[PDB]
Amino acid sequence: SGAIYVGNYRVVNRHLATHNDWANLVWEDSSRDLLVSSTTAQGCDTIARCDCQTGVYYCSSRRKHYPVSFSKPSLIFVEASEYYPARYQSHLMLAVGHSEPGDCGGILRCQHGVVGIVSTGGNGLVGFADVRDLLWLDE
Ligand SMILES: COc1ncccc1CC(=O)N1CCC[C@H](C(N)=O)C1
Ligand SMILES: [Zn+2]
Repeated sequence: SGAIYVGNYRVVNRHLATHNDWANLVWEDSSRDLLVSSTTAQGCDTIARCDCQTGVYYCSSRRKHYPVSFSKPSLIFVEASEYYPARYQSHLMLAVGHSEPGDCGGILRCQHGVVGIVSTGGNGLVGFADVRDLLWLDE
């Protein structure tokens, strides 16, 4: 699990969104596994506005942060699950590293800020949903 808190916005994995997230829906994209909901309290996470291909992610299944090299956001084929049938997920970045389903929501960060959140895994590859192109999260 895990979310990004910025301004009056909360960003979560779309497959993990709650009834309160859907009741205060701002934007959601199934193709991206992303959902943004509105909040009463103000968030203070910083979003990165860059094209860094290195960073650090939080892995709840090991209680560890890991440095990773990751690909640029792209259309990557994602196997079927209880949440989605087999599809291409857009704005996806892959890295060689450990992940388990419950690690979805863990933040990926560079020197500039929050890059995205864990959203896929398997075969020793972890996939992160990019958020750097969502310029509106800051206004
Ligand atoms: C980080 O997740 C994993 N890591 C290792 C093994 C397995 C996983 C689970 C995983 O990839 N997904 C399940 C939940 C929805 C996902 C999606 N965006 O379509 C796919
Ligand atoms: Zn950066």
